[PDB]
Amino acid sequence: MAGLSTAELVDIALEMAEMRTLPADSAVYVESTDLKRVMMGIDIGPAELLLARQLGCDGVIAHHPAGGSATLNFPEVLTRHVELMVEHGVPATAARDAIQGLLTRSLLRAQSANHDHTPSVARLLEMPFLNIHLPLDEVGRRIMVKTIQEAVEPLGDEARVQDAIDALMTLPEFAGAATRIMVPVGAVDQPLGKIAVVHGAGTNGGYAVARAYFDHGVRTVLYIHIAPEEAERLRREGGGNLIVTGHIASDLVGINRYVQALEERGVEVVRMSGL
Amino acid sequence: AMAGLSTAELVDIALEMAEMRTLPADSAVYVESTDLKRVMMGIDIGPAELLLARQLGCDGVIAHHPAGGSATLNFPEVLTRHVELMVEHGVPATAARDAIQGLLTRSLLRAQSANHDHTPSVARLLEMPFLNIHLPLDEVGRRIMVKTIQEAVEPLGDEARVQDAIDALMTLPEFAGAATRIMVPVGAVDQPLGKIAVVHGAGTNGGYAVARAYFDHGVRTVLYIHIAPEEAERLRREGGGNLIVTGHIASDLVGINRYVQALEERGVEVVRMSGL
Amino acid sequence: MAGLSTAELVDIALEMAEMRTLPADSAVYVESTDLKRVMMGIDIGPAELLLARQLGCDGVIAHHPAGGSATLNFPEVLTRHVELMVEHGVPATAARDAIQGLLTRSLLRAQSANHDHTPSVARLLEMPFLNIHLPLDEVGRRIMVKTIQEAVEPLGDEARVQDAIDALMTLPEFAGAATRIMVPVGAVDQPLGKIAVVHGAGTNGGYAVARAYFDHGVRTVLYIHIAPEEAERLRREGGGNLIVTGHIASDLVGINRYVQALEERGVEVVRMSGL
Ligand SMILES: [Cl-]
Ligand SMILES: [Cl-]
Ligand SMILES: [Cl-]
Repeated sequence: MAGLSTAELVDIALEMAEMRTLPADSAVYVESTDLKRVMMGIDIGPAELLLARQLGCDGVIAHHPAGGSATLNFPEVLTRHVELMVEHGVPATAARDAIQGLLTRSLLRAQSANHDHTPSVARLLEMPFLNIHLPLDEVGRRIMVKTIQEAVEPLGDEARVQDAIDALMTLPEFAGAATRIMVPVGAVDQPLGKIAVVHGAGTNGGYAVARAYFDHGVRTVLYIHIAPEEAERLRREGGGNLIVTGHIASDLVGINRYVQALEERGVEVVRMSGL
Repeated sequence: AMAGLSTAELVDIALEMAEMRTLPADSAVYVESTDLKRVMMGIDIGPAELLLARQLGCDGVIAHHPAGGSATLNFPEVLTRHVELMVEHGVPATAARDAIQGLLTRSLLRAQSANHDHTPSVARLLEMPFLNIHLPLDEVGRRIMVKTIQEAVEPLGDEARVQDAIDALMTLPEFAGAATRIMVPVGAVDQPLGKIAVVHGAGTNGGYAVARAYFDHGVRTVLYIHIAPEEAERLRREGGGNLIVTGHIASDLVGINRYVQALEERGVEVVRMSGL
Repeated sequence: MAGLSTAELVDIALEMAEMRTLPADSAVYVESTDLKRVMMGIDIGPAELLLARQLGCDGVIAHHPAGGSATLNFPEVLTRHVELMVEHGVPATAARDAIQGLLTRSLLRAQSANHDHTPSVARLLEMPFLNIHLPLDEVGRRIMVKTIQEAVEPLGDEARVQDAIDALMTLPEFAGAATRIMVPVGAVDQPLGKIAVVHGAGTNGGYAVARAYFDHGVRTVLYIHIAPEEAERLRREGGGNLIVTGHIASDLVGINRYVQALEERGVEVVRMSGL
């Protein structure tokens, strides 16, 4: 089996996410036409690129934006929070107002980054390099939604926060994780009501997105991570439940589907940085 | 000429020096070994430092700061030491638990969100023996600093000032030789010292809530190795006590340098970097 | 030609900046008398030093403090904020008060750093290494001031924020940047009034310094970067316009003039970490 191109490594991820084009938080920094053995990690910086070269890897795949147009255009993906809220019955105006804080600060952080820092190291090393973020989190989102829905839907109004956690614990990524699923707002024994799986929108929606879901009929919100001071502000105010599943464990759901699709295409994947 | 040390032996030297009976949760062996003769030790060790250790031909790496794995995961279990330290200076066990509750809740949330296997995955791919020793060495440094201050300020009684504690600490080579200086961000050097609590070896500094628990239960002077600048400003605005901030690296070196000398006596060569 | 010493690499920067002593945010970590091929980047840590060795570079130059006396003594350059405020008509006592919190917080952060971390790696690698920060930022500050003033002085009271931005967009660093110039406080259609280009004072002045300019006859303040929460706190109070030019594009104004002078002396500069 011939090695894959970076264009093919992107296509495999878009096919499974059902996306027609690479989203703004993902980029090819260094192209290649023949990758047989790649190193894949969630967080890749210059030290990990030097590591891949010492291991003799053909190229590197990262999950998190590593710079370039992925770090620069990252705030373009945030509008996906609006789609998820509207999907769950939050009014479009309420949903758009809720992300305005996160968007304003994400644009300022994007302008401030040293975008060419990790790509310049990849170019100097001649190391094929790309990050795939939103397509893999979208895959993860879909699995997590289907897993919870199939378990909580026959329960109806009897479903509790514990039942969505039990459903997520049927996934090997959560079952085998070193981390635990937490409930920083609300409790395990509280009614579930409607659940919103908020993942695959770039970053968690923090306080303001969870508040807008709680105020518009969605009692339980699920994030993969939350800022501690944002968890505390929501917890003291109450009005709903927050499930926080765990950054790495949650990312590995869509990432493991991808690694499997690469291996079937005959690419060897060297797992590291959380894989 | 002596045989190399195992990673188990490096842990046991630190626990014995610290007078501990169990390995604290903020210290872990990521990649084991039975024979280490030349090691690189640094306060902060990440993937770049492991790559360096391979370039230098080092047998193993000793970090001070948690580098992931169970050290980063279970770091919040060490924070209960802040309770025991507060209780020793007269804070009731419930008021001490109340004061650490916020740092404990946020630390649990921070421990869950880390990429625990990042630096350990690098050490395994490099097949580089690697471990971190945090709380045991901080506990060694805490006792040295308590004894130095107490031996200097106790004969002084009520005449002892904040300055007398600082002069005592300046007789330690880590502080006498430090590039940084000991600071007093709350209170002043000319204030009465009263009772002092050395709040080192409990994982991280206590911040605002812990310093306030000590100030409210008859401990006029609190000592940290570091403080968040916003936590210092909140304490300074309220007043009613002195805070001594000794300097992160220089304070970590008090316990670390005793450990390094014990390894060198067991014939282990230590390559010093990242603050050592 | 012939290779340059670390002392001559520093002198070229101080001559350009029209300075007579070395700013405390700039230091030579590992000396040398003969550097013919150097690597230069805005951010240089241990991984970048390992890269320089793989590429066979003679030395490394950083922009940002990389430890040692540069990180330790960085707060000393913040007095430059007071000199710029006083030069734009801000009363000396108000200028001194405006920088007090940033100074107090910078002294605490300086005491907390692992100063010998990156310098210890440079020494173990025997890699000549230095950082040049304030001198290059001062060259960039002067170029930006001259560019803006030439464009807006003929407009007088009719000059707008847009006119200062249009002037900056004649510089190749801003015209070619991946980032855009932003106006987080006020707007491009607002009167410019007096402008203060606040660059070359170590770091931006945040809320407290921009408030002091606004309250003392300087309607427009320019920073290369601002903390997002600081921009939001300034925006809620209004008072004037804030132009935020972009960290890397602005740092490159002084850095490109410096590189040009090294190349004229025959030194090869390997650009990376933003250059
Ligand atoms: Cl997140
Ligand atoms: Cl600390
Ligand atoms: Cl800045």
